[PDB]
Amino acid sequence: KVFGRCELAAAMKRHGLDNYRGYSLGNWVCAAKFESNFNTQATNRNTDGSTDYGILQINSRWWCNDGRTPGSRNLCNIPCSALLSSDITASVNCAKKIVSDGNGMNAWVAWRNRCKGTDVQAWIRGCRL
Repeated sequence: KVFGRCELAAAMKRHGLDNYRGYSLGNWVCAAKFESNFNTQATNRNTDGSTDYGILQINSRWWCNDGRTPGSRNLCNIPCSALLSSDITASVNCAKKIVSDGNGMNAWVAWRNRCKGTDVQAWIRGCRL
C-alpha cells in the first residue's frame, strides 16, 4: 500500500511512535517519506548484500529474516516479507527496537541526512487533530 502523509502519521501515532524514544511524529513521517516514499512494498538492496524492507526500510542484516543475507541476526524475530504488509504493526514494532538499540534514529541514514535538524513537524501539517 502507498500511504497518504496524514494517513501514515495517523497509523504511526495510533501504533505509538509519537515521542517514541524522544522522537516526535514528524521525525518518523519524514524518515518513511525518504526511505520508502510511504510505500509499504518498497524493497532496496544494499551493497553489502542485505536488503531493506517496507515503509521504514528495515535491514535484513540485523533485524528481519529473508534467507539470502549471510550473518543475519533477525533481532525483530520476523520474516522480512512481513514488513511489506498493508498494516504497519510489524514494521513499527521492529522500528521501536532499532531506535532503542543506541543510536536513535541515526540508524536510518535517510533520516540522519535528510530530516534530522530540519523542520520535521512540517510533515504532520494539516493532519487531523
